[PDB]
Amino acid sequence: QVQLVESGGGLVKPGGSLRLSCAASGFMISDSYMNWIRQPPGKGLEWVSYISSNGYAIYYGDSVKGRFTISRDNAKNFLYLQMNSLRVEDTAVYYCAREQPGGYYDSSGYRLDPWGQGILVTVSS
Amino acid sequence: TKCTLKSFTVEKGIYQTSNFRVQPTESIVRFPNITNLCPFDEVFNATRF
Repeated sequence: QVQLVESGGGLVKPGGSLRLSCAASGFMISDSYMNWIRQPPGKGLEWVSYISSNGYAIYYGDSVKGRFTISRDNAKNFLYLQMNSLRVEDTAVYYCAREQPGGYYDSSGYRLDPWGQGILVTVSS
Repeated sequence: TKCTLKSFTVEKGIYQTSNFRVQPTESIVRFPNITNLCPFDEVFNATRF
């Protein structure tokens, strides 16, 4: 129904940079709080960053803090994440997921319902 | 009977003095079974303001 497709990842050298793009289809991405989940190869998932619907509340992961910027292209109706100065420990798959309870009278706990397909990034020589 | 005729001496006869009426022994109220409530635990329990 509603998909969250990724694009821009793959292999890179350490020190270099990269940009991940999150494309929303099936609904309007300009008013749904988003946040990224990274999953290294053969491990669980891990939080990356977070954009709000407002655009004024942003919470990053403590390790990618200071770099690895996130944003949304409300013109192109995407989410953008530019990975800058990567190191060897960032190899993982990345998912772009949207928070379910985005109404004003929800009375329901949080849950990332629309999940991303996920694409891999590999950082080495 | 003396008090109703307002006279200390009553002559022979039959007199209608007063009335009696069984009192109610209980009080009951019957209303419809309270049903279509309003959404309050929907405004205080909101997850995001």
